[PDB]
Amino acid sequence: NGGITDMLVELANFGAEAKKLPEKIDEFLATGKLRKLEKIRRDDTSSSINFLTRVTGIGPSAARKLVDEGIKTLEDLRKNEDKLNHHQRIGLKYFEDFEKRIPREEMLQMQDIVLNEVKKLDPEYIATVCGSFRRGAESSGDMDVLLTHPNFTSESSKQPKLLHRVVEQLQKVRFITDTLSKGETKFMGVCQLPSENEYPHRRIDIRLIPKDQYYCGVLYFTGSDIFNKNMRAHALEKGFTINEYTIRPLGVTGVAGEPLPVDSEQDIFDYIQWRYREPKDRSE
Ligand SMILES: Nc1ncnc2c1ncn2[C@H]1C[C@H](O)[C@@H](COP(=O)(O)OP(=O)(O)OP(=O)(O)O)O1
Repeated sequence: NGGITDMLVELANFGAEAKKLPEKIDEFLATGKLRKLEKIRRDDTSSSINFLTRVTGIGPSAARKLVDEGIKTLEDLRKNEDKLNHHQRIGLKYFEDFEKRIPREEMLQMQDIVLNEVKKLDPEYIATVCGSFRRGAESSGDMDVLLTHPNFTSESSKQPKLLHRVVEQLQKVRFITDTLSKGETKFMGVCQLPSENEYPHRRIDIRLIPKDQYYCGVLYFTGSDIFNKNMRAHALEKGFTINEYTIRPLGVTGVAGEPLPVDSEQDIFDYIQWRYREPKDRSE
């Protein structure tokens, strides 16, 4: 029966009473589940792994041994402080708040303060929060401001202090509450707007780019993927390759190139002829 064909599909996942012995019931159709397999229970230990990654900083290597450190839960780690760095220390301490998307109300808010801070700093800067909020969206998960200055480019490749100047600052103001890393061309960290009678902290990463590699790197973080995936294409279609870093005329056999200069966003869109496909509509 259709009836006996189903418990069937359930076992494999997991003469008549002979191929049988070759246990079962309506017990398969019913479901044991995770418990039924309890292999599956060891499989859920894979729920350790990915859950464990959920914690900040910890990447492939990290959790695996950590969990391996007999460990697997919120609280394992909570005890297991010693077992990680300043990074991951945080993305635990916060992590929870970490799984709660912001409100573009606040965005604009920091959106302000950020660019508001820089502006206090110098005029030659230019910053821009990008990623999602840009696209219009009601909900991000990480701030992401992109900076640059004329006194800097892909040629100098040496000006940490620059990017450094503002990080210091955003902290000054008590905004950037903590800090994951730091390494000249990149900052990633934890902010938080201001009070008076408290909001959760949000992941930000300040980047910087030569005032040249700027733009391309710009289009790229506004994504999406697919979006930046549908585009790499067409340009290539029309024979052009692009990357996080830049626009390049192709080649005879694939390998070939050279960076065209790049004033604004729309200049590339010019390159592979397409319409200035505004952010909002930048989904695919
Ligand atoms: N820790 C992470 N590891 C890998 N990919 C991540 C991680 N966090 C986010 N992503 C990727 C996959 C998510 O679907 C996407 C969204 O990240 P998020 O920081 O939230 O950006 P975003 O919220 O503005 O967009 P969305 O979340 O929609 O994808 O980014």
